[PDB]
Amino acid sequence: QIDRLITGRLQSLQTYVTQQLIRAAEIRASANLAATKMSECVLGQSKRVD
Amino acid sequence: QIDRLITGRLQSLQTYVTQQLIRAAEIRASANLAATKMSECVLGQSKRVDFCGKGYHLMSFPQSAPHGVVFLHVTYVPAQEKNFTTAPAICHDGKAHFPREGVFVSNGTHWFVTQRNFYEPQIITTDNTFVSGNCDVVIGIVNNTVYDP
Amino acid sequence: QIDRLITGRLQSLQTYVTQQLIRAAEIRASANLAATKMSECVLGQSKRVDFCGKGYHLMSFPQSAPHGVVFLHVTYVPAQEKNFTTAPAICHDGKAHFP
Amino acid sequence: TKCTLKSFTVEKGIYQTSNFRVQPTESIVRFPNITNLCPFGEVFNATRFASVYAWNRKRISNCVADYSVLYNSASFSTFKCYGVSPTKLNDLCFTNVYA
Amino acid sequence: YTMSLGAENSVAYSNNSIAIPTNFTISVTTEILPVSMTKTSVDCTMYICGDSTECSNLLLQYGSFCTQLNRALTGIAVEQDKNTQEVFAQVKQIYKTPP
Amino acid sequence: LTGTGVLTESNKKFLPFQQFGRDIADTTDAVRDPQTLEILDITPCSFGGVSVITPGTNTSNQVAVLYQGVNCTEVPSNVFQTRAGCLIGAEHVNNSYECDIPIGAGICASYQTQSIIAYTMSLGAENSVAYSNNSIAIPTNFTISVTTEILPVSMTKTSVDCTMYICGDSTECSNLLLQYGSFCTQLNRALTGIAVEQDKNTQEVFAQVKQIYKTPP
Ligand SMILES: *[C@@H]1O[C@H](CO)[C@@H](O[C@@H]2O[C@H](CO)[C@@H](O[C@@H]3O[C@H](CO)[C@@H](O)[C@H](O)[C@@H]3O)[C@H](O)[C@H]2NC(C)=O)[C@H](O)[C@H]1NC(C)=O
Ligand SMILES: *[C@@H]1O[C@H](CO)[C@@H](O[C@@H]2O[C@H](CO)[C@@H](O)[C@H](O)[C@H]2NC(C)=O)[C@H](O)[C@H]1NC(C)=O
Ligand SMILES: *[C@@H]1O[C@H](CO)[C@@H](O)[C@H](O)[C@H]1NC(C)=O
Ligand SMILES: *[C@@H]1O[C@H](CO)[C@@H](O)[C@H](O)[C@H]1NC(C)=O
Ligand SMILES: *[C@@H]1O[C@H](CO)[C@@H](O)[C@H](O)[C@H]1NC(C)=O
Ligand SMILES: *[C@@H]1O[C@H](CO)[C@@H](O)[C@H](O)[C@H]1NC(C)=O
Ligand SMILES: *[C@@H]1O[C@H](CO)[C@@H](O)[C@H](O)[C@H]1NC(C)=O
Ligand SMILES: *[C@@H]1O[C@H](CO)[C@@H](O)[C@H](O)[C@H]1NC(C)=O
Ligand SMILES: *[C@@H]1O[C@H](CO)[C@@H](O)[C@H](O)[C@H]1NC(C)=O
Ligand SMILES: *[C@@H]1O[C@H](CO)[C@@H](O)[C@H](O)[C@H]1NC(C)=O
Repeated sequence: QIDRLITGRLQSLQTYVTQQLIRAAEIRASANLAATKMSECVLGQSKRVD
Repeated sequence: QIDRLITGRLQSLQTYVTQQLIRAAEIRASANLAATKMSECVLGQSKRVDFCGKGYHLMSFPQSAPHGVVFLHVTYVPAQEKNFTTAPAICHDGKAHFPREGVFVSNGTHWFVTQRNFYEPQIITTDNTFVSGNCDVVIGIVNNTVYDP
Repeated sequence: QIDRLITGRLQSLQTYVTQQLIRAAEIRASANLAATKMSECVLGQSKRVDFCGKGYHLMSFPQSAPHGVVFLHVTYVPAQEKNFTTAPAICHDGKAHFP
Repeated sequence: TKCTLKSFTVEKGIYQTSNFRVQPTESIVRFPNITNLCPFGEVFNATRFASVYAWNRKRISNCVADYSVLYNSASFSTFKCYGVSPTKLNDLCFTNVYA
Repeated sequence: YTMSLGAENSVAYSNNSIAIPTNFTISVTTEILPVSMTKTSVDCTMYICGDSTECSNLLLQYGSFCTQLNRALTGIAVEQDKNTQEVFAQVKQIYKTPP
Repeated sequence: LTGTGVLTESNKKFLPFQQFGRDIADTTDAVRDPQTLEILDITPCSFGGVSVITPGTNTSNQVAVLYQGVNCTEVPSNVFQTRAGCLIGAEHVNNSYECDIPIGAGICASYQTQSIIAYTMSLGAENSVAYSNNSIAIPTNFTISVTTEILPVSMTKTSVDCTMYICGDSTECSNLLLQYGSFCTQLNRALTGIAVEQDKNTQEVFAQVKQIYKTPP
């Protein structure tokens, strides 16, 4: 009876870890985007709109 | 015996939820890409190649769609292309020159300066190239005459 | 007692599968990035700074590779730079002008 | 490789089929020096023994007891053991032994 | 101390220095971007159970989750449906008590 | 310590009381001999995957076995080791030219004539292709063409019903699943876009009632 809820909470924690890893991947993608925006806006005048 | 298969199916459902969340992240990324493509193609004429469709962008038109945006891209593709011998830089008595707003294009005996989208033979002048040190560091050295009428 | 460790290792394997799927998604994103970089650097001279390599793009050359594409970017980097005082706009008897 | 690729025509390249783990060839067992032996020679080779009504009770502890020298000796007529095997005497630990 | 955070726009007219290049040097840059991914398969039997028989016997009752994991790793989405392949059946092999 | 590895002489010095040690990754690295009082490093044995060097089945069937990260002194035509391991079934030609089949980590393999040979790659400088006067395609004429492109923006809200998914028309299955907790609610909240909170057990309790009957006297 204890191990049932233990496994349920382990599944919940696995879902939380998956969400955290996806958030980390999105943050790395946003970091790459910020880096290329820096390179294209500060070190040069980009002709791209918006 | 029931809880064993229950845990197995819970692992399967967790894998399904992970796949769904990754799909949602990819859909958000594609939405950001569609937004920036709209901003760069409809509100302006982007000079990027194969960005607002396939070719050089001229004008774009947005169209609504369920869970998506349809773009009507009007462009022109290269009909006939010709291969030319190019060089990274030239050398006219030192002061190696590299091309700006175009590349060096040669037809076999003479070298010209033109952009990579259309073929327009132009004489090499000072207003078309920039000096960069001497003809030692730049790998690839060809001797030509930079006229300036 | 065996099924406890079995469930623990199943959770570990699920975490591993999640990491592998995220890596596959990142690899697909990098493949799309490589495709658009090819299209914007080889089939055209992009005016973007630090996009086709590091500097102002002049010409690019593609090279095959196992599970990847190698790009030979020929560019020029700023050798000597000088700092200058800039202004957002000027004013010559009204009608502010921007560059 | 044909089982890994599930095809009768293998292309030109390198393919990883299985793994290779060097299995342990020998099995070494190291332990510190066997010092501070139990004084079995003091109770077994005693000069003067006591009677059956006034038997001494010598306590043996904090030492390594080598039972192989007692079993491998034809001088003893009876070497019966109760509740323990004579061979596994050197593979067991105790707190205190009375002689 | 309390921050006022009046307006960040005050840095616009701060006459910041902008670096304008003067000379350039031709340089080449080699860049590698991954495109495809090597097909990674998962063997749940050897991963969850390391050289164990009863472990695999107990894992065989957890279902075909390994097939779904492999299909997800290959790029195939997992179907969301009811239990049309797994049944929670029982045989009740318990012996009869002696009268 | 019950491990498995190769014991070799070390150059470090332990304290007069420290028996064994470990690396930063919390793994046994060295141990002092209990009799010689000498430190012996512990290195995990050769762990690598095998590889088959095949020049395609359309040309010939002569292949070479490639071992990764192992030495042929412990592995049970021509036997010779390389930078990436040991390669069985090839030659050791000292020549050097362009790479044909990259076996990994330097050395490459190729098919030459009737046998498979090996050669060391120099990889001097990739910059030599810059002045290789490569052909660049310059367009001359163009044709107006239209392209329709569709990019997904939003996603249809997908909900998960754990009751019907884990239990297909079963009563006892659902009765046993009801004790696993409210994980389905967290899964639905994660699928909708709401992050899962990380806290203690403020809603689930591991309580028990002990409904066991009393034994007859
Ligand atoms: C545990 O026992 C080992 C037995 O090898 C000890 O190693 C050896 O110890 C001796 C005595 O300190 C070292 O000196 C040698 O003594 C012998 C006998 O007197 C002599 O014939 C040799 O010429 C040498 O002088 C010896 O170098 C050393 N190593 C070896 C390989 O014999 C060890 O010291 C003992 N440890 C403890 C904590 O008692
Ligand atoms: C009591 O003394 C006898 C006599 O020395 C010991 O027997 C010897 O044991 C050693 C052990 O290897 C042998 O090498 C000798 O050959 C034995 N000698 C004889 C005459 O048998 C005996 O071990 C002693 N008792 C104890 C408990 O140590
Ligand atoms: C230009 O070079 C490419 C590179 O392979 C080739 O496919 C194409 O046919 C060439 N075009 C001409 C006109 O030679
Ligand atoms: C190349 O261009 C030059 C410049 O117009 C021209 O004189 C020449 O005939 C062309 N063809 C060759 C093969 O040089
Ligand atoms: C650097 O730029 C200055 C600007 O006039 C020029 O005089 C000088 O020759 C340049 N040096 C090199 C090495 O390009
Ligand atoms: C260009 O001229 C220099 C100076 O005489 C000479 O050293 C070099 O070899 C010439 N290069 C070519 C390609 O003719
Ligand atoms: C220009 O400003 C940057 C900003 O810190 C500084 O690093 C650099 O040294 C400055 N260059 C000159 C020539 O003053
Ligand atoms: C603006 O010019 C002043 C005057 O030299 C200077 O002190 C200040 O640092 C400049 N602001 C910048 C460089 O952002
Ligand atoms: C491989 O291991 C053996 C062990 O006997 C050793 O003799 C040999 O020198 C090793 N080779 C390399 C290249 O490390
Ligand atoms: C450079 O020109 C030579 C001479 O025709 C040719 O053989 C070689 O293939 C060219 N290099 C290229 C096209 O990369």
